[PDB]
Amino acid sequence: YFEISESSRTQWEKPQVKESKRQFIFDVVNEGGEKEKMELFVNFCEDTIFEMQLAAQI
Amino acid sequence: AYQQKLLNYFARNFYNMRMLALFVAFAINFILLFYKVVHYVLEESSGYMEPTLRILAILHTVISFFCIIGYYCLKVPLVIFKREKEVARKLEFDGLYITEQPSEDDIKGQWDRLVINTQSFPNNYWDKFVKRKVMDKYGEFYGRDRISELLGSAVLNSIDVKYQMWKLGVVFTDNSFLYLAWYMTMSVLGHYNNFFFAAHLLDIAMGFKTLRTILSSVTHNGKQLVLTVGLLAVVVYLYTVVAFNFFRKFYNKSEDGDTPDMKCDDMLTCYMFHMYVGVRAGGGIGDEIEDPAGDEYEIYRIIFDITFFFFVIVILLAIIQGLIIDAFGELRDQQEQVKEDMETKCFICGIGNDYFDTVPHGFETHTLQEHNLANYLFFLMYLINKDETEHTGQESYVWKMYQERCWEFFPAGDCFRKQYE
Amino acid sequence: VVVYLYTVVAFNFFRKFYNKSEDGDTPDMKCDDMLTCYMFHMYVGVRAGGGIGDEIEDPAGDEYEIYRIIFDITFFFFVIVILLAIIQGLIIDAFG
Ligand SMILES: Nc1ncnc2c1ncn2[C@@H]1O[C@H](COP(=O)(O)OP(=O)(O)OP(=O)(O)O)[C@@H](O)[C@H]1O
Ligand SMILES: Cn1c(=O)c2c(ncn2C)n(C)c1=O
Ligand SMILES: [Ca+2]
Ligand SMILES: [Zn+2]
Repeated sequence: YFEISESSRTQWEKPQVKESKRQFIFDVVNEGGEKEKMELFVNFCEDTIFEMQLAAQI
Repeated sequence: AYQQKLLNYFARNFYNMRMLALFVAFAINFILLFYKVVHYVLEESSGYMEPTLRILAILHTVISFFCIIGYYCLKVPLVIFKREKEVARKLEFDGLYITEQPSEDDIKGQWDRLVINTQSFPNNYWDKFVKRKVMDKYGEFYGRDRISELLGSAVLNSIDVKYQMWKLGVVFTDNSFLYLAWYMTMSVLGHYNNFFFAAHLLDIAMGFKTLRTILSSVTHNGKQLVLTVGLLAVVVYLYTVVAFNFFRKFYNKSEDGDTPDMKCDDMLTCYMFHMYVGVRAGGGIGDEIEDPAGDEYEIYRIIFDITFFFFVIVILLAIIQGLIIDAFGELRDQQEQVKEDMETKCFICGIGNDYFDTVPHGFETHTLQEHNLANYLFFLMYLINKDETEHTGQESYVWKMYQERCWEFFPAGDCFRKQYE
Repeated sequence: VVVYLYTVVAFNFFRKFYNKSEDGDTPDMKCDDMLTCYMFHMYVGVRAGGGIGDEIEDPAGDEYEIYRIIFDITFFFFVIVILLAIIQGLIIDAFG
């Protein structure tokens, strides 16, 4: 149990990054082994932080 | 600041904007149908249309330019990230520019040699110790001063110009920016002319999901398609060899000897006749050819007449059509299979569909209130802002696991209630 | 769309081939103005079966003849063989 923030809550609902979820969703439910799928998920999670930092500069 | 505030207006309003640049590109090509022949515009609805097509072709071109400004601010820092990350991971873990020295293959992997030298090489990577770690790691096998040689108004000659040339390099390799540059000049080259301006209907196809469905369907179904088109060129040619050696006097385009009669039996003008006429006929070859009346080749004429038909038109043309009817069939089946191989099983716990429908309405609760991949993203953000001293038992066992790149801690296939009750 | 993109090709680059005259007896009618190329194509060239090469003149010895057959074939199997069949392939399944 932890604490999702306030500003980090609205910025994931922003259509800026709501596109980048939809491109990542489309590329792992297709071909890709599950032994590296969570490997790919974290590599999505590292850059999705970086879109939050841009959308704060808005 | 107003220069910065208006630039931040563009990256904000980007997907709003290119949706409009399609709607203008209809309005030209709804108006560009009003020609008459020098080329000039008529009028039926409004008295003035020469003003509209003048102002819209200016209004289209700047909106084509407000995307490529907006895309350079918005998605370029993303693509400057994922490039810069994969260099600094591979230079730290295996050290390809220290040990592997990558070959002629993957030139863009060898393009990143003008950036390791520079100052701002971790520009946007949140990790400014990629230079100091590798000097700490590989100073025992290699010289540290070799490594430091390998690594390292008033502002116009006080900025890292060698970084920007690498920064310009990683931009032009990106496909989505390249498409916007081409979509810009085809607005500008459609300002000289106006009929080499209707190549802005390509935006109908090149969306995003409908782009990667086609590139998947081509690699899955192209090699069969070409080699069945390539089969059609052979069996037509083998019929051309038959007719030119053995049947050549039947081809005429004359009004019974009035014109000095034209032939189609030389070497190629039999073949280019067959694949242009005899394919599209529907009656095979027996529609643009004379009749076998009482000739001594008449029995061999009908055999050539029938077995041209049902070997090329009934069979070989239909299984060409039978592929593309199925090759567009995957252009709807693939985008639907994503939307339904996502709702069967969960992403990370990987459990499935029935196991949280046994309780009343549980699969949304098991997903959106227990596993909910966004919550995992909010967790990894939570360890970043929280101080290192303050981590609890879980939040430091995870954080040391995430540093050492392991990922055993994900609930692989045994989520919470499947062991409890 | 792909009919219209062929109309743009024929009207800018191939426009003198359209005739409905009895070899100059009638004061020959054209189909290359702005729209009467396009409304000709979608009314005739779709329903032909021979593509466009049935209600058009013949490429005899012209210097556009090699580019004539390319426009003759790739009108056919991009509109009639493929694009018309997958229209029919939907409704055959939509009644299915
Ligand atoms: N581990 C998971 N985390 C989140 N969603 C999941 C997971 N596994 C499956 N899903 C499914 O993904 C769906 C995503 O929600 P939904 O697609 O309805 O809205 P959306 O994501 O805003 O739409 P879009 O996918 O177009 O962005 C959910 O309905 C959920 O059933
Ligand atoms: C500083 N820092 C990190 O150190 C980090 C991170 N993501 C993972 N790590 C490890 N992010 C987003 C970050 O900003
Ligand atoms: Ca503590
Ligand atoms: Zn789950």
